[PDB]
Amino acid sequence: QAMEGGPAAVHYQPASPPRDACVYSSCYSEENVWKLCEYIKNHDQYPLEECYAVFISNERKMIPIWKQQARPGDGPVIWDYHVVLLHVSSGGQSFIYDLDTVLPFPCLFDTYVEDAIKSDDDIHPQFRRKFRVICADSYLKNFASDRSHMKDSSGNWREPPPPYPCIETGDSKMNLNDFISMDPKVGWGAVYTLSEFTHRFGS
Repeated sequence: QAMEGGPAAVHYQPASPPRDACVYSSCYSEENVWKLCEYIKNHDQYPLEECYAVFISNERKMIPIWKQQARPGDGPVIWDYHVVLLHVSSGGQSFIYDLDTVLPFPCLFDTYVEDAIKSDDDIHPQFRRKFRVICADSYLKNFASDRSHMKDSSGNWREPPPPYPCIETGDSKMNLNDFISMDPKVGWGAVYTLSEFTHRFGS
């Protein structure tokens, strides 16, 4: 026997609609997460400041993520980058919202790290994950994408675009690379190693 602990956790009500009810485009997770933040903002359930956009990437833009819908099986999807929503409930328990995961939506933080992320120790160094964590309030206010990264030299779509106009701010129409970058001298929020990330938000 072992005590694994979270009263606020046990009766947790999701901040999102059911998985099938959410706005979703494959290979546009940065926008998928943005739309989850917009929903949470417009609904008066949770404060936006309890929520974070999490960009997962590295120097070489090759990060393995397990339990992905794209490749349903044992082995991982290798992304250039991936974005999920992290909700730290007032009690201090963390939940992951990943529309691309075969894990539950939402999923307990420790469970998502355990099955989807795993440890960076036994992983070839060039594949190791870094995490950029941005306040959902900050993400909604500052993120902009013209989707120019998703169209080839001929100007054709690599993947079909989301069915709504490009997200832009007063300040910029495209700053995606400042979120994809795991250079802490660049962009918004904080850049964390795997251990820093799991320690800060983990049970």
